[PDB]
Amino acid sequence: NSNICEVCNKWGRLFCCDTCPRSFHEHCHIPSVEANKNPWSCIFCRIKTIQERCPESQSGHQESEVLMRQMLPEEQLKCEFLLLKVYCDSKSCFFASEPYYNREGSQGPQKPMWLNKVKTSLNEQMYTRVEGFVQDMRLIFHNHKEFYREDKFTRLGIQVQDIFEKNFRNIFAIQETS
Ligand SMILES: [Zn+2]
Ligand SMILES: [Zn+2]
Ligand SMILES: [Zn+2]
Repeated sequence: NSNICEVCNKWGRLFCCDTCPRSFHEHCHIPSVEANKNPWSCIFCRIKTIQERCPESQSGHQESEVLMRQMLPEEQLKCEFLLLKVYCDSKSCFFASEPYYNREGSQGPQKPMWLNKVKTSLNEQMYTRVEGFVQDMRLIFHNHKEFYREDKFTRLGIQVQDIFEKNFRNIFAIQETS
């Protein structure tokens, strides 16, 4: 197995996947690495199994259909994986914890949002449809763009939203378009 966390790229107290060479900090994996379970398979491996069991699941889908899906176990897992893919980028640090807003010429957002809040909401089964998770994720970046205005720091929101959207299209097999 790897000797660094797949998510944050640091060593430490690492749990190793039994079916692939990846490794994880306990709270870097989503869901948090399970207490017992021998063998243990990571979220990457669990996602690959869903695909392998239903090869047709990779055919193109419309985003509007995907958003309306109820959060049954497979969709829960897909949203956990998509969240984890965002944490895998180091620029997610800016969006992880609760923000505050005190900048001359700007007013904070009406509905603040951050990655650790989405993580808690998934763990608590607070989303009933994919749409609830996707709307909170996109709100993170939209709040950032609106608040930072013409500051070049706005670009961080565009960057991490692009990681989110590429992974969304991949994980939920969104129909490719020009
Ligand atoms: Zn880690
Ligand atoms: Zn694995
Ligand atoms: Zn099938």
